[PDB]
Amino acid sequence: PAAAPNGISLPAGYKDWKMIGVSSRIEQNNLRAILGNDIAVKAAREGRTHPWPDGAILVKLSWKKSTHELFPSAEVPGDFTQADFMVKDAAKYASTGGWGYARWLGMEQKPYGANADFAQECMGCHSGAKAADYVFTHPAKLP
Amino acid sequence: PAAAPNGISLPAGYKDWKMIGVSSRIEQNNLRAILGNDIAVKAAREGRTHPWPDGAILVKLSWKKSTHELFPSAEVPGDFTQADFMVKDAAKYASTGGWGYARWLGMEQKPYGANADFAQECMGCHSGAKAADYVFTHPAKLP
Ligand code: HEC
Ligand code: HEC
Repeated sequence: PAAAPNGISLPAGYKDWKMIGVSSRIEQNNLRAILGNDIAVKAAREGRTHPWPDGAILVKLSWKKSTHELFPSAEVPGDFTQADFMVKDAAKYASTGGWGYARWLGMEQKPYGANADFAQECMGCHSGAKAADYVFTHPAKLP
Repeated sequence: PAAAPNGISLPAGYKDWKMIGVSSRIEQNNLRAILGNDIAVKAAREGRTHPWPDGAILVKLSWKKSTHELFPSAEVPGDFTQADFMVKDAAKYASTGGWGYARWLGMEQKPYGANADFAQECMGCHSGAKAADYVFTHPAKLP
């Protein structure tokens, strides 16, 4: 796939990354999985998030909600909508809270954003999570 | 952790397994992640699910739904409730449709079931998916 408008390349093999958590957004009618590279997953599990370490990459994968034919009360993934990424580099991405933001749309992997300044949209909401280093997700608890 | 009543041991390192899908069960008020070992993940991605191959292991992880303090419309994991497993061995588990079923409850990982016949409960529902080799989950679509 083409790079994002700010120059960020799509991380190869993100579909093999370990699970950090899951979510459902009522207003978007979607289901989401949150995965990370090994630096991200080690930080998540030890609570090294004030701040997240350089080299951590988070991905969020979104699907439209659909219902299971044999069990209609189970909400399950339908069409794939987007892959959203945050790349930690405190020096390189100082103007956007130390994070490099990027999104690719659909099974076609089309890069999102009108121009190289697109990540200001992402900051509009993610600045609300400034006390948690711009990340909303609380890693899911496991034994 | 202690073994299940049918003698199945808790699969070690399941939290490091690759993602097959996600779900939300309305009547249970939860969120779930579906992971698998590398035998199951190969079979899922290649469509080799008639039947699933011997050695495939599927896990479902469940959390109570909670809402994000900074974004109330985001439904997110709360307390960890259970880990559910299905281990494919067509010969060994021929009496339960070719799958070895087991559940461990909570952060303490307490084995579920009154006695060695507990998996007949699981079969009561999972026999509804008998045409799909007793598995409801459709692997989530990714590029
Ligand atoms: C989840 C997200 C993630 C995971 C990291 C995190 O902060 O939890 C990424 C990589 C990402 N987003 Fe953002 N996003 C928002 C909220 C509330 C959540 C948590 C709940 C859930 O699982 O859905 C997010 C909020 C918003 C938002 C407010 C309307 C906007 C405009 C955005 N996000 C925008 C972006 C991006 C701009 C292209 C981008 C690359 C994001 N998010 C990455
Ligand atoms: C999901 C499940 C999985 C993953 C494999 C699959 O079939 O998709 C495992 C390892 C497992 N269960 Fe079962 N379960 C049910 C349904 C509808 C789904 C798909 C939707 C979702 O993601 O939630 C399941 C249904 C039922 C059910 C009907 C009320 C019962 C009684 C059970 N499941 C019982 C069990 C087990 C008995 C202890 C067990 C080990 C299960 N499920 C494993």
